[PDB]
Amino acid sequence: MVKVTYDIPTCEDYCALRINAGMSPKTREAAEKGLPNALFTVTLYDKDRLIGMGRVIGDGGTVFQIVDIAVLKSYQGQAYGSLIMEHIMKYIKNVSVESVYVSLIADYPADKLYVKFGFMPTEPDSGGMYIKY
Amino acid sequence: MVKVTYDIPTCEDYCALRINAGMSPKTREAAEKGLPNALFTVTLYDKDRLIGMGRVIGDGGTVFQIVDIAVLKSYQGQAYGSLIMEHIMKYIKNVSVESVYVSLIADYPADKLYVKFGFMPTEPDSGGMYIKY
Repeated sequence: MVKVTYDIPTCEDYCALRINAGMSPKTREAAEKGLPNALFTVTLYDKDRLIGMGRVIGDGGTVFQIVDIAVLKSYQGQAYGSLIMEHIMKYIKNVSVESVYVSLIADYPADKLYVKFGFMPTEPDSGGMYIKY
Repeated sequence: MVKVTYDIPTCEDYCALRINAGMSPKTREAAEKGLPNALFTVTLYDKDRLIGMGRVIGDGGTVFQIVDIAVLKSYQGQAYGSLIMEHIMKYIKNVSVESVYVSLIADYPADKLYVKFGFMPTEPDSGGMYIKY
């Protein structure tokens, strides 16, 4: 019986959850700097354990990016990613207007989840590019 | 020589620059809501005309997205995109730490600009996905 909260997770839990979800690691320093500064955060807990999260960055009008959609491996494929996204999309729908753009960077196995929410690839017209420090 | 500014653009100048850079328009409503809320904005002016801009959204530690890289069609192909990116990369360098991720969405020829600054494709393992309202 998982609980939905809008609480920001601890740095330790955030970092560990990314690893558990097979995402690129983040340092505690990066987490300390970033966690307080999302537009919106959703965290899922099973008792006191963080089992999933999602975050949004953006400018509140013209552009948003959904980031850090992460679910523990043992909890995957059971609807928790959709629970996270449902709340994220509720947030974005309350702020978005005509011409607002929302995007994300999806690892290929994640495409299925995001497709449920109406996302489509930017390719072939445009592609993600990145750097890591 | 162009004047470089980190000031908030006007809604008119922003919307006008998007259109005249050959990008999809933003409504003035979206611009009004979005413009104050980027982490960083650089604007280039030729005398009293806005000719270029770039913006950054993010959480200040873990993730940033570079957005709205817009240079007038009539000013393209001569280093102004690079000038914008130099100022953006300066901003990110002063806030980024080990593990910070920065991404963007680029079409073709545009990818040639970002490659100069060390950006590489997310594809094939990861891809941009979007919704537009």
